[PDB]
Amino acid sequence: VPPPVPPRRR
Amino acid sequence: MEAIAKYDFKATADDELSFKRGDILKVLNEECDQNWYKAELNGKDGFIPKNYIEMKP
Repeated sequence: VPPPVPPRRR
Repeated sequence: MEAIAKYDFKATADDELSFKRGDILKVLNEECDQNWYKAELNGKDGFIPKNYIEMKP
């Protein structure tokens, strides 16, 4: 169960 | 900077790219994004989460 991806703002 | 995908990931964004658990990327810089790298794969550069890879600089 891979990690929760970060909330980006690129 | 030797990059190594720890997990299976697929792009969400258009500036982001996919990698399967085990791809060796090429980390071609990082700037401001302290959660995302700008690495390379499959002739395409894109954003990848730092939490989905194990780095080795």
